[PDB]
This record gives sequence, C-alpha cells and structure tokens, in this order.
Amino acid sequence: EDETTALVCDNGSGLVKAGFAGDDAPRAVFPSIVGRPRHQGVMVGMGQKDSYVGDEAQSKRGILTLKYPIEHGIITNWDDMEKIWHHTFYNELRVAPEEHPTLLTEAPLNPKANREKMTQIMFETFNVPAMYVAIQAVLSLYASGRTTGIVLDSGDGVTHNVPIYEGYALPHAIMRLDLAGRDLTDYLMKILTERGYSFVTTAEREIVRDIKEKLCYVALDFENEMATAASSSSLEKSYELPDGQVITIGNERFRCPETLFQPSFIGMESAGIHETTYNSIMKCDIDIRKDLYANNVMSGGTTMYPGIADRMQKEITALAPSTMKIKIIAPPERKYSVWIGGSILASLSTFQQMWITKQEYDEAGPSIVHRKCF
Amino acid sequence: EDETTALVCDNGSGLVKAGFAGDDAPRAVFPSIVGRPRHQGVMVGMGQKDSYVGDEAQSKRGILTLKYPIEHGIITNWDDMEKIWHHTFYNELRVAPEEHPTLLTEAPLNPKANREKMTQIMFETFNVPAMYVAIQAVLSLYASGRTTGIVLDSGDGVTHNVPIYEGYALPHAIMRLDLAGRDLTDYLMKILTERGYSFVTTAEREIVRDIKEKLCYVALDFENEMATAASSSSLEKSYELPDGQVITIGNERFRCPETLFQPSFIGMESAGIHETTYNSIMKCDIDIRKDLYANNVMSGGTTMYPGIADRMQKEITALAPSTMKIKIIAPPERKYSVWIGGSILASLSTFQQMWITKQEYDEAGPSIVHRKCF
Amino acid sequence: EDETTALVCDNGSGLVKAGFAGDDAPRAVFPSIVGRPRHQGVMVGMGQKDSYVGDEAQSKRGILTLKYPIEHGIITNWDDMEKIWHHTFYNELRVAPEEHPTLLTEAPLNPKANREKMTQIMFETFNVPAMYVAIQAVLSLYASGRTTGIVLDSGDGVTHNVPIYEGYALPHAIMRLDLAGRDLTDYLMKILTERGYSFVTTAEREIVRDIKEKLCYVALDFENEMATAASSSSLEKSYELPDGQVITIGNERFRCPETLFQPSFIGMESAGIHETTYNSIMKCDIDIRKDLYANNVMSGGTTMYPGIADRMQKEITALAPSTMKIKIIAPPERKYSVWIGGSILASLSTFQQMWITKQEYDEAGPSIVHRKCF
Amino acid sequence: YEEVARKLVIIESDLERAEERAELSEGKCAELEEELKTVTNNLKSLEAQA
Amino acid sequence: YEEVARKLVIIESDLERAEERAELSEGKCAELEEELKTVTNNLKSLEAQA
Repeated sequence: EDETTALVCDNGSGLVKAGFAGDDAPRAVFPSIVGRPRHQGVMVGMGQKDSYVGDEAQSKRGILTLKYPIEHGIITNWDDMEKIWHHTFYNELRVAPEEHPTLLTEAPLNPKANREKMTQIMFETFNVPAMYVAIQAVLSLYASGRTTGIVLDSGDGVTHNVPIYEGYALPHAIMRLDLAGRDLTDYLMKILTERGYSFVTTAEREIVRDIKEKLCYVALDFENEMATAASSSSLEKSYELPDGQVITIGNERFRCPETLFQPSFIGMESAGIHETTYNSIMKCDIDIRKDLYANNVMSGGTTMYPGIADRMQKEITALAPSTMKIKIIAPPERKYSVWIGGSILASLSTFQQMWITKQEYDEAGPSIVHRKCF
Repeated sequence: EDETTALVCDNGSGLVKAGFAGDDAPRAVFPSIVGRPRHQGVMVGMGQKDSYVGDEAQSKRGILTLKYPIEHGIITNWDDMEKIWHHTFYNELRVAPEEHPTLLTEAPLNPKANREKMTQIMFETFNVPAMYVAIQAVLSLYASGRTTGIVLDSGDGVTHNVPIYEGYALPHAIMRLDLAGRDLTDYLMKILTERGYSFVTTAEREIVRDIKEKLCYVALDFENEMATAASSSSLEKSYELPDGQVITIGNERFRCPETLFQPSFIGMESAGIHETTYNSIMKCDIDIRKDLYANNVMSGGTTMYPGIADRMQKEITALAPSTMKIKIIAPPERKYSVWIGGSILASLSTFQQMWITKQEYDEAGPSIVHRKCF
Repeated sequence: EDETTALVCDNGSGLVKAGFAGDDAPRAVFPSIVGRPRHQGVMVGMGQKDSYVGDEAQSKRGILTLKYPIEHGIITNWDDMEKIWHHTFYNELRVAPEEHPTLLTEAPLNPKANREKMTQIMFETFNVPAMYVAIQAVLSLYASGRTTGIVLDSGDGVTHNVPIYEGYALPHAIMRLDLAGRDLTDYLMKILTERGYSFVTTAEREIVRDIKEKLCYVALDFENEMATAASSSSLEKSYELPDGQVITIGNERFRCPETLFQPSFIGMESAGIHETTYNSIMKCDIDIRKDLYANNVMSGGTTMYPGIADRMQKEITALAPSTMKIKIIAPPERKYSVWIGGSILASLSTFQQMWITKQEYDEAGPSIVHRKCF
Repeated sequence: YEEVARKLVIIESDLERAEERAELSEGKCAELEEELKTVTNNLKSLEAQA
Repeated sequence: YEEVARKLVIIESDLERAEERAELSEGKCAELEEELKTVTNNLKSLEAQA
C-alpha cells in the first residue's frame, strides 16, 4: 500500500485515544487502567488472568483494585503502560506495529525520562519502523485549524498551557499547572462526605468520575449560584448508582469545577487557570498578545464541563485590557482534539521525513528524542 | 459564681466522656449504648423502663439488645443520642444545662447534618446558654501540650488524621479512614469462630470488646510473631467468660490489631493507618513535613493496644526518608486526650467569646455552625 | 552625641541590608518578604498576626504565601515595604528614626514614583530629621575604594550597569538589563521539572533559591561543560530538602547561571551581561574606555556564583581589542558592597550637608528628590 | 553505641572538615587549574608571540 | 552499635578518603601552584622575551 497509513495514540492520564492517522475520529478510546484481582478467587476454570486492562476493568470493577499507570503526565509504572499499549494494538486495532509508524502524544515540561523511556519501549517492545513523540497542545491547535492561539490543555493527567504564534512556540511562556480531572475527582469525593455519601475505594472513585463527567457544571458566578443554593430546586439532581442507591447533589455539584478557578479549595497556592493563562500571555512579547487574547483554544477532557468557556471569558476580560476583545474558541469535540491533531500530523506529507526512524535510534540511542523533536 | 464553669462531652462512638471543663479528668465515662428489653417480661412490679442507657445496660446485658446510636462518627438514631445525653446530665453530673455552656466534640469530614442537628438538639432539647462543636484531633493536640503535630485519632467510631502546623490546619491534608475499634471487634468475633468459639449476639460482642481491650496486642513484626505461634507458649492466654467458660486464644490475639496495618484482612482496599499518615503528610507543604514526621500524636481508644507506637515507628521510618528522625509521641492517658483537650479549651479565657450563643442561634438558625466554627 | 551616627538601608529586591553608618558590616540582613497565613488557623491562643516579615517568614514558611514587595527594583506594594522597614528599625536595630538620618539605596533608570514615594514614606511614616536616596552602583564603587570603574550591579531585583570616570558619571551610558537572581530562580525551577522534581509554590521557590545560592556555578566554557555532562561524576550533587527528600542535579546546575550570558534561554532578546557591558563602554567617550575595560567592578547578590568573573573576563577579552588588558575586579564580600558604600557615604563629613532635610521637604514637597540628588 | 556513634560523629565532623578541605583545596586546585590554563594559554600565546 | 561501628569504619574510611581528598586536592593544588608558578615564570620569561 501507499503511505503505509500511520498510528496515533494519545496517552494523557485516564484515557487511551488511539486509531489510524488519516481518519477524523479514533477507533478505540478506553480508560487507561490496569485492574488487578485483589480478592483471591475460589472456583475452578476461572481466568486466571493476572490483571485486566481497558474497559474490561470498568465492567469487572468491584473485584479489582484499579491502578492508573500515568499520574500527572508521568508514567508511574512502565509494565502497566506496556500492557495498555499491548491492549490497544492487539485487542482493538488488530495491527502489527512493525507495519505502521506510531505517533505518541506527551505533555509539556515533562521529565526527559518519560520521552526517552517511551521511545525505548516503542522500539524494543513493539518492533516498529518509526515513531514520534509530540506535544499535546500543538496537536489540539492543528485540530482546531488555527495557526495561532494559546492552548489551554487540561486532561485527567495535568493542566498545561502553550502559547503559539504563527506556528513558532515560546518555551519560557509555556506554563504547567498541577490541577487535573483526577484532582477534581479527589476533591469531589471529599465534598460528597459532608452530605453523608462516602466513597472510599477505587471502584466507586470511578463512579464519582462518571457523576462529574455529566452532573458537574461551572458557575457563571460562583457566589451568586451558591447564594441561590439556599432555595434548592434546579441545583439538586438525583443520580442513580449501579448499586441502586440514589444520590442527591446540590451546591456541591458546581463547586467541584470551581476548584480550577480557586485552588485555595484544594489547598494549593498555584493560581487558578485564568491567572495561569495571564501568566503565560504576560511572559509573551507585547506585539503578539492581541491575538492570543482573541484565540484561546481549550482542549482536553476536563475542559468539557458546561459553562467553562463563559467563566474563562468573563475572568480574562475582567483582568485584561477591555481595549481588545477576548474571544475564546472552545469547540465541542475538544476532548479528542489532541488525537485529531495527531491524525492530521501523521497524514502530512512533509512530516513523513521528520519521523524518528528505527535505524536512527539503533545507531544513536534513546537520547535522540530531545535532539530531533520538541 | 465566676466563669460559670463549663461542660465538656466527647461522643465519638462507644463511650461518652463527660465532666466539667477546668478539671484534668472527666467525672463520668460510660458506654454509649441504648439497650432495649427484647424479651417480654412476666412478673409484676418490674421497671417497666422502655430502655436502659449507659453502664446500667452493661450490668443488665443478657436481656437487652444493645444498639450503638453512633456509627462511624454518624448518629444513626437521634432519640437514642438524646437519651444518652439526658443520662450524662441528670444521672451522673447532676447539672442543669441552663447553668453551663456545653462543648461537644465531633469527628472530621463528618456530614453537616450531624453538626447542625447536634446544635439543634443542644438548644431545643436541653435549654443551654451556649455551646460549641469542635474537631476531635485538635483537642487531643491541645491535651498533649504541643502546637504542631499530625494527630492520628482513632476511636470506636472512625479513624481520622489531621496535620496541624503552629496552630493552623490543612483541610486538603485531613484524612478519614473507615476503620475503628468496632470493625476490629467484628473482625475479632469472626476470627474466634475458626477456634470453635461462636459469639453471635450483641451482649457477647461486648465480651469480645472486653477481650480485645486487654488481651490483644500489636506485633513488632507480624510474620515473625505468626511464625513463633507454631510453638505456642506465651501467645496463648486463658480468658474467663462471665458464663464461667474459659477461652484460650493464640495467634488470633495479635492478628486482630494487625488489621489496622493490613485492611486486606477486613477486605477493604483503603490503605493501612501508617500509609494514611504518609498520605496526609505528602499532601502537606514540603517545608513543614520535618516536624510532622517527628511530632505524630496518637489519640483515641483504639490506639491503646500495646506495641502500636513501635509498629507505626518502624513502618513510617521504613517508608520515609531516614534523613530525618521519626519520633512518635503517644502518651499513656491517650484514651481521654480529646476530653482533656475539651477541658483546656473551655477553660481558655479567649475561647469564652467564640462560643455559639443561644441568642445567635435563635436569630440566625442551626446552619450557623459551619459559618462560625471549623 | 557627636555626628548622631546615621542609618543605612539597601533595598534592592530579596534582602534588606541595614545597620549603622560608620561600621564595616550591617547589623541586620534578612529577606524582604511579607508572608501571609493563607490557611485559616483553628486553635485558640494563636498569634493571630496578620502577616510575618523577615526571616520569621523563612522559619514559618509552609503556612504562608510569600510576597516579595519589590519586583525589578519597583515596589509593587507600599504597605508591605513600610512593614519591612518597620521590622528593620524596631525588631532588629531598635532605633527611633527621629534620632538618625537614613540613607536608602535605589536602582538606576528607576521610575520617579519610587524615589518620590520612598521619600514621602520616610518623612510621613517614620518621622526622621533627614534622608538621602542614592544610586546602588556608585555605592559599590565607593566600597571597592576606586574612583573609576564600570559597575556591574546585579541583585535579586534587576541588573544595572553604571560607568564612572574619576567620579563623574555618564547618564546615556547607564544600562539597565531585566535579568536578576529572581528570573534565574524562575528559570531554575523550570529546568528542574525535566528531571521530575516539581516545585510549584512560593515556599519551595525559596528552597530552589537556597540551592542556587550554593550548588549553581558558571561554566568557563558552557559547551565543554555540557559535553562532559555525558560522563556524570562531579557535575552531579546530592542536595537535601527540608522534607528529607534528596535531589540530584547534573548539567542543570551550571546552565542556570548560563542564562546571564544567553538570555535566549529565558526567551528575551536583551543581550547577555557581557554584551550589555560592551554596550555601556561603547556609549562612553573613546579616551576613558582603557580604564573601564581594566576596572570592571561586580556588585550585588547574583554576581556571587563561582566562576562568573573568569567567564566575563574571557568574553569581554574575546570581544574587545586585545591591545589592552581587561582586568575585572570582583571582590569577595561583593554581596554587601552597596551597604558598605552607604556606610562610607554617610560617614563622610561633606555628605552631612547634602542630606535632604526634613525642613526642606516640608517647604518644597516630595518632588525635590530629583532636584537635589541623582 | 554512643562511644562508637560519637566517634562516627567526631570522625564525620573531621570528615566534613576534611571533605571541606578537599572542597576548599579542590576549589584552589580548580582555581589554580583555571589560572594554570589561563597562564599556560597566555604562555602558549606568548610562545607564539615571543 | 554495629550499624554505627561498620559505618564508623565507612566514616573513618570516608575520613581517610575525605582527608586523602584533602591531601590529594591540596597535593594536586600544590602541584598546580608549582605548575602555575612554572608556567607563570615561563610566561614572564616569554613575556619578558616578547
């Protein structure tokens, strides 16, 4: 065949998004979890199966202890990551990686060891002709079809911010902020406890993740919505657990995403996500700032909450000069924007010479990641 | 009189500890149990007495079904709690609550409804000039006379962990772990059954509570003590039941408190108490951790077992940097540390303005608990 | 008493250096930080103390958010500066400012508002008979005992460069370069992240400041030292955190001060410190340049790194005519050179008529700073 | 334990000072090596000049 | 006692090494003082010659 296709995988924490390069959507999207039978089984003709990977672990949740292998964009456990990639290629996509070049995404300001060990596994585990590791935020920018913007990337791993102008990139102005979907989940199960609902274990920690994926929203003013929580009517929502227990969540619902704009609630000094965007834009040159204000791109899974775009717009407009208009461009489909940006990149004809070849790795070693790529 | 004295009550589950503020020890300590005549009585000139409260229920145990009204720091049944407080004030202390301000203890990360309903009863059941609800762990810290420490609070209700630095407090670093004295009792009566002793009812459930209050100890290494259980000599102890039956308990004795350090035995994923202390200290700022490692305070009734302090020291020292020295300060008298911390607090002159007044409640309602106090 | 003594304070950003004029060393040197309790405290009989100032804030770091009140030689917050000076006079020196004339240092090319507001506070906050505001670089030149030189002043605030010849001064040839100790700290915590160590908050931002104050050094050739970082032996150093965590820093160590000579690493176009010195010397008259090349004086806290003097010598000698010899005079004790220059100035008998009197301010207002003094 | 651990601390305090002397002397060794190379590079420039 | 006695031997050996490094870095610094004075005197000879 011509061009050989190519393979693209996004592994921020929480979800593997994977598929062929040259398509508009990934074939396989599943949770990045390795769930191990904690309870010793007593039957004959079970499994045994040392561990379960992917949405198999979601189905068989109650037995398992679940371990996310990626925390804060950092792989904690390498064998668990290899198992997840083994699951992507053989269980879903049914590809031999020898037949495809593979793009990986990776997060900004990330330890060198993750990029270098990630390449070491791609060559010396799944034999592969070529690969690339690319920055998450630039891929979302490509997916949005814009040449310029400040990309606010927040996954389940960590939050990142990369300003770009006309292509280029500003290394000093790149900001990484330790907040995530996962930290909002840990805050959320903590704020359910005051209501009497106690979720203590990894299995129902993913149940509050599912709650937060739909019920939670961001206030267009926090204090105003917290004041109208005195007359509870629309702010309460009934939620059904898989147990058949019913949960009723009021003001507790919208103050969980409020943590992004008030990290004093989590107990971290690190500024809210709108001030981090100001911190990135202020580090940029005076000239370009006009379009960075007007071309803010949201990406990732934890920018999905209803009303985030409006809240960021009101806060950035309030802080900034009202001399210029602050447009925020946050697409629906923004969850998959990194994977789509990886699809478009590996489909680019020129990019087919910028691959890290297997040959170039075999001569010059794993350290060449940083030398060739950003 | 000057200052009016004040009243202090600790109600974690299991025991009411109550007395005057301004004294070193509580006057009244008794089990928090409401025991009801399950068997219909046939005589004339009995009682009748719908239910028995306190150590009266301990004396007349066999007739009664006993109900703990507090489970996991949560009051299950409010009338039963009101009856227990009615018993404290009138049966033991012989006070009119109208003549005294009353301090209540309460557990961290506890439902709002317990604090708000607890205040509602204190004002609208026992008419009282003022009251306060306070966190259990901070009171034990005051009792230990230290300004800084990580307080490991474990009662019969639930286990809690509050790091403190120079006063202050860290809300994100507060941890609550669902283990208790009561869960160790339920584990213990389960591990006696393999020996042939079967305790099936509430009355002898408090007999295994009494066994565990003296016979049980914590291993300085679990596997080593379980290995030397092959040659049974000192590890067996004869215990006398009130029936006149004799119980002989070997390795079963020390593996009951081992559950605190191995909740896989109870079947919960939730980490052992030393890893929960690491989880709290890791959530704290880098700077303060040095003294939190060296100023761990144990409190509550289920830190009374012999050898807990040594086991926690060996495990926390093994996990932590050996760069710094891990002192654990676990006083004898640690059982009553919360009540002593409440005695010292209500004796403080400045604290006499921070009371929730009856007047302030009558104007602003029961919801003001969280607004004024932590 | 005769002469009344006098008081001298250096406030570049980062450190107050203060003491009596007429002494060789300042009595009090402490960090210019106002640290506020961010976490609400829950005890009784704490503080309260709205904020902590000086090395008190260094001791109680983890609770506090720390705010430097001076950025880039500019006071951001005036009340915070007044609090710092209140701390110098009453907490350390124990002086009534009414009894002493006070010298302040201040940075070149600095906003008029800082000098004029600084005088306004000195007269109308701490009542004082007289004061002076003086340029930082000239004071270091006096301290070095030389009449001629080009003073490279770099504090934690900003970098400045003042050529002087036989006294005099050249206003057009004065250069100010926005680099500092603080910008090297922000670069340094950014370059630690690639190694996996993530320092996200103000408290451990001062921990990387302490690292950089000893571990960091300047390469006598950057590329040569970066090449020998392949065989890591002496370039790694173990560092102990106050947490008890160990940090191991290799090539990352010497490329942090390299930013002074390569501001392309920070992302600023503004030339390296040796080209800024050339830019100052080139703006000077042809005749004097011979001794300015041979009488370069380094001052301030961020000229303390080992090997800066040698690197500046090699680069300035490489760029300049090798027709003349480029001596750089960089004393040890160069950190305190501005304060020593202020000590010598206020001890000068003639200088005792050039003070801005309280009377002259009361008649002619705060604007007279620029009219009388440089 | 205190006699031997205190010897460990004394020997370690002498070690820290001997190591500090190794660092101060290595400081001087490096400074003298830099001066040696500066003077030797000047010597070579001056051999070429002479 | 055995942990601090074997580490006393490690710390005595690291004192002997810290001292050896004091002596080696001092010895090498002194060799460099001689090399430096030799190249400084050769530089002064070549500079005087030049």
